[PDB]
Amino acid sequence: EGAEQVDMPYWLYKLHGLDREYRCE
Amino acid sequence: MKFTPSIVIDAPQYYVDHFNGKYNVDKCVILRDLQLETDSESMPSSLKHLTKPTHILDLTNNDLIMIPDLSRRDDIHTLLLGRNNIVEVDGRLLPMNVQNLTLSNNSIRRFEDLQRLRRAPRTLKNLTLIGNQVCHLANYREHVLRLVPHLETLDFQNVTAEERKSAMSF
RNA sequence: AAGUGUAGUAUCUGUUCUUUUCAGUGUAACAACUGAAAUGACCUAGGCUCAUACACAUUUUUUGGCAGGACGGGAAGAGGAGACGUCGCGACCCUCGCAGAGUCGUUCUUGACUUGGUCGCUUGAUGUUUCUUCUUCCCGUUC
Repeated sequence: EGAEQVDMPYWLYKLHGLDREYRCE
Repeated sequence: MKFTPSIVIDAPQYYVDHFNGKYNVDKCVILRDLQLETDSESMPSSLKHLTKPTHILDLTNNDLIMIPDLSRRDDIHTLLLGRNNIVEVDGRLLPMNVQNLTLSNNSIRRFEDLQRLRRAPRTLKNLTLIGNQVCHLANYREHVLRLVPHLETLDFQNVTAEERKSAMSF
């Protein structure tokens, strides 16, 4: 329908070490 | 609000107790071929999507004014019309083999309004009008008997030849 | 008047960047690198979740089978009616009440064991089975 022819700190949180899975028991 | 096929497709459809068959009518409102109860049916219509498989029609507790607009239904034997406001009956009803009609608690006023019931050929055996103003009018029973002798049981009372003859006398 | 080479350093700027996992290397842990790849369904981030020979030889299906006009009621008047059954309208009648029924073991619900009938129709409805329509009036459909 309508195919007519014409005519955020991603590496920064890894670098800083955040957004990495961890747990306190 | 209106009785439309979209409603025809999906009511609680099952078999009567009596094993009478049917397929009911409820997308959001009024029903057919089983339990046409309590959804404010103004005018009967769109019976065609019933497409015939129904023995019974429990119209009770709607706001029906008259009984017309019946497509040809060979299978329909019983109509349970109770608790509506039926003022009049169509006349060319003639759904062949309509054996039972339940007009209980409606608003049919005149004897003459009952006339169209005579059209029911020899099938309308059971008719119940109890709960209507017409019942109070004089010689109501005898006039129903002389008008529609096809009835075998009226108001759950059985006709009897005695009042048949009295109906003939008047 | 300007000017070279060896090693090495710092600092801009440009540019790159995850669809999700798993396992290995690697790392202080990361990072980074190396390999593969689920698809489907359901419930309110989550899942002890799930899945990838015969039917023709006696009891059944290959057989004992074949032979203004018309219509439709209901009534009247003139020249459809007997059995024999089987299920209904009424009732002067019968009868008089909550429970497939009746008992027990164990537990909050199951396993065992026993064993309308009658009279009318005052013109109710129906399949054997033998014999021998017209006219008039009313009410519906069709043209």
